[PDB]
Amino acid sequence: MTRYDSLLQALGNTPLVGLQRLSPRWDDGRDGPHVRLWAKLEDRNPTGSIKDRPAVRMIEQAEADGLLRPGATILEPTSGNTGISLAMAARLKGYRLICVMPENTSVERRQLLELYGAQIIFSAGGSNTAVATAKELAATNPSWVMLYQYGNPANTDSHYCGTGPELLADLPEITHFVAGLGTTGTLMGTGRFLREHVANVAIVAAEPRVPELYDPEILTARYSVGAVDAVRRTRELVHTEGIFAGISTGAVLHAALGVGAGALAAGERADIALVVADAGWKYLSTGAYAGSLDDAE
Amino acid sequence: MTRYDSLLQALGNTPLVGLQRLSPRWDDGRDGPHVRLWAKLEDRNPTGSIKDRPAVRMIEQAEADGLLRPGATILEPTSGNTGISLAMAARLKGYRLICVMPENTSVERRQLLELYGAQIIFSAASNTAVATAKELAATNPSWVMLYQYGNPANTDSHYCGTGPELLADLPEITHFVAGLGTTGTLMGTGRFLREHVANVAIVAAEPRYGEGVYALRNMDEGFVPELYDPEILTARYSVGAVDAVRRTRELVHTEGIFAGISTGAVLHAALGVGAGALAAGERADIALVVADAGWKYLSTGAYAGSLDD
Ligand SMILES: *Cc1c(COP(=O)(O)O)cnc(C)c1O
Ligand SMILES: *Cc1c(COP(=O)(O)O)cnc(C)c1O
Repeated sequence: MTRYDSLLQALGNTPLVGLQRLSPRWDDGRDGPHVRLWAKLEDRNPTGSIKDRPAVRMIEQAEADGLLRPGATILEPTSGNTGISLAMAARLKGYRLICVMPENTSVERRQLLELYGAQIIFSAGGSNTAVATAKELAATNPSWVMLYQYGNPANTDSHYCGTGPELLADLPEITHFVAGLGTTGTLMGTGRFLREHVANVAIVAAEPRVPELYDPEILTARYSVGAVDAVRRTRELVHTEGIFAGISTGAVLHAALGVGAGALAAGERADIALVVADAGWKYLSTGAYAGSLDDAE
Repeated sequence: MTRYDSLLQALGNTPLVGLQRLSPRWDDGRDGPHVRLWAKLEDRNPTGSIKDRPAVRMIEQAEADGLLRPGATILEPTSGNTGISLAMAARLKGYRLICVMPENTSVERRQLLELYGAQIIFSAASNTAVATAKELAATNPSWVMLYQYGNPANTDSHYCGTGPELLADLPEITHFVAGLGTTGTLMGTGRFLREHVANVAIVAAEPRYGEGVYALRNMDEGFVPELYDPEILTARYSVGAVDAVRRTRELVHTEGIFAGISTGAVLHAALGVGAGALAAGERADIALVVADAGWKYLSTGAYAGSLDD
């Protein structure tokens, strides 16, 4: 019933929790209708990040497209959650994973990925060269199935088929979905879903100031979020609501809170679902949660 | 379905996941019966640690005992998971939390509590922290010390949560393995399981004397926690720090589960117990607690290079 044979079954169905203290207005009142933030706690996933969804889907789809025979190696240009997600996803699914990432990459990140069983190959430039290094590696070697998070539709699909529905199920009265925009899968996937099922839903992109998965006709809005607002929001979230989200959630919160504030001001009702893509746990080391908002980090 | 008005409702019903690769024998073979490890993922709780269960319980029980009126302060001598849990739980429940901890305690720990809303008062030269929290709580009628080491609600949160959940998910359970810190988990889930499944083994993973294992306490080392009932435990597996870390590394590496170090101790116990069942040809369903995730322990360096204290 909550018994799984594999950690993989423990994927998605992440809780959606109301932020009573953070919501502009939790209860409908004399002063107007409720403006509610609901956090979709994607950290409750296997590796503790939203990406388990795309990672598993990417893999499963590769299995389906027959791209992926037993014991094959998945090659992925990533150093973070996607890598973690895939490391656990791959290994649990009988695959090996190699992450391509720049030589520059922080020991922590890679020490992490190594921990989860990923093999590492180094790129050289930034992430692009990795995505580009990984693009040549994949190509130089047939044995290696590059899943490519930034372009694999299965990424988007994982939200179209998990996050979205789960959201709609828990929050039929949703008015706003706010999620970070990296790969774009979440907003595109959960985005497309929600737009198909609830009319006038807002799909709000939190971009932390062109993804192959990006679709321009899905996002309704795009908040650009400064790193300071992100951290302060992250700080506020855990401080106020007891949820310890990673930094990207700060972005989202900020957007959600913005969107919240507009709806409050407009006396409109808002049930805003916002994604907590991941926990702060990974981000502690950054020093971001303690100290000056001044974050040279 | 899984929609919550508060984080507090997203407490417990933690997933129980089979460790098919780490299990001594996942599949029953016409030769021998299966010996399965199932990991109760307690890190899937609000603050990411089992403690959210006794934290909440302890508060609601204090609410219940009328100890704890609105905006009262919870005073707890803690600097770890229970603090975090409480910090989350108290705030959500409209209380304030002060953690009493030594002046010695790591910025990391304190900075963490601070971020969850806890107020910090420092003790001095962990034991002296208790007296101070207590002497400090026997002084303001509005400062309520929950005292995880003795508060029955702690035990009770596993008697009422962890234990039932397990049994619901693993009616075939033969073994419960958990760390022994405050003792709540083993006591509570221990008592529960003992009462509902015959022969169930409650196995304490206990750091070896000297070897610190985060979260875990050896019963001979410090104060025996007031909650501790020897009769409950079926066995105590001593576990060295190195096995705990190597086990935590194996767990993530083999099962993709990134657990805190106390889990490694538990895994080690579970695996030992598993290996005895295997060897004896006994069927084992061993549920073992993953009290928290590895995330807080990265900083420790416990997950780079295996020798390192
Ligand atoms: C991947 C990720 C995002 C952004 O999600 P995209 O789907 O890819 O748009 C945000 N936050 C965290 C923690 C992520 O891992
Ligand atoms: C508290 C804790 C334990 C032990 O729990 P008790 O209820 O004291 O038996 C084990 N592991 C971790 C990570 C803990 O925080």
